[PDB]
Amino acid sequence: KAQRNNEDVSVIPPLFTVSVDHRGTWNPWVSTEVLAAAIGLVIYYLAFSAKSHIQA
Amino acid sequence: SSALFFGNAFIVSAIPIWLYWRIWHMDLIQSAVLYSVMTLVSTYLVAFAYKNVKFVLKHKVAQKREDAVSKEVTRKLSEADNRKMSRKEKDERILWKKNEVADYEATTFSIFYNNTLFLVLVIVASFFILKNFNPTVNYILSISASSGLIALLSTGSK
Repeated sequence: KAQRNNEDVSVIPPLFTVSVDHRGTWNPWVSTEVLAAAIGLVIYYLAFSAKSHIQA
Repeated sequence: SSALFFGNAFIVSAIPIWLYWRIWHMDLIQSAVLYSVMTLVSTYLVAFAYKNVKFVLKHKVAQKREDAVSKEVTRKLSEADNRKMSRKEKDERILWKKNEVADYEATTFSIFYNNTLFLVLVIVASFFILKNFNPTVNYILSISASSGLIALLSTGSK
């Protein structure tokens, strides 16, 4: 009944209050699996070396 | 040189077993023999591949070292010893040492090229082909295919 009267939450006889503190929300990397496929990029170095072998 | 080549081939064929040792850890008392035999056959095939690749690439490596040959010529000739040296033995010794270093570098390059090619298809195979087949059989067949392709890329006699 008090809320429709634009009354604050603290102007009604309460039971009690609790204070919560859990800083550190969500704690990681966005993608933990797609970076595994990035190991294939190291073979581009030997591919460039093979291209050089084709060249010289 | 033969002993070090033997050891290098065995260790490069066994390092996949090193990464497969604790990753699954299924019946090691019974899978040790399988790991040993696959390592031995992979070592033999990769040694054959190394011999073939070094033999085929030595033709290019011959002129690949020519700049270094001339560089060592400069030092071997810029001395009062060269004024009254054999004038030919210097060429023999520099050719010998350059051939030795060329063989060392070529073997290293071939070994590490095969090692890099080893761990490309095996991961995607173990990640995909396990949908329809047993994972252990998938790993075994992936290793066998990798060893076979490493052996076949040496000669290439299609």
